[PDB]
Amino acid sequence: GSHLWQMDNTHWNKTIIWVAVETNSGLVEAQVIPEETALQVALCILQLIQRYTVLHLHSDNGPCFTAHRIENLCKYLGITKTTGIPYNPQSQGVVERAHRDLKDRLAAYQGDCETVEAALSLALVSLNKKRGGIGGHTPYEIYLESEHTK
Repeated sequence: GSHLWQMDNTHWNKTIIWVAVETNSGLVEAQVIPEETALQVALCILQLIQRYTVLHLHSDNGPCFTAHRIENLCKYLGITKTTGIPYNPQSQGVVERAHRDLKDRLAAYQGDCETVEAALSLALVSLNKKRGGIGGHTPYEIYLESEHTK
């Protein structure tokens, strides 16, 4: 309903992974990146804004999240940007669980794929489309619904 996404960079072995979670639906988006830079982060945001509706972006004070590059990019994309985790108690809950669940799926799929990127895709499909909550609604269905009402 608010389309607020929180992003963070994480590590899975040597691979760095940018991760964004939509707070309302719990929908997860992630992408493997070459290195933790503002340039890569900007590419990730452009991809996110390309595929989904992003009205507000939150993250920690990390350098790659506070560069003028990122600040101006969000202004250009008309995205409200904030810093300093957390945002609100309930959101932090959703985000923490998602990172954990993502890491669990990653541990499962890595042995089934040649690449980490293919393992990440399957891990995201699993989190977003292969589990239900209340009403049997997948995080994907919930997000889609919030999109539809808007």
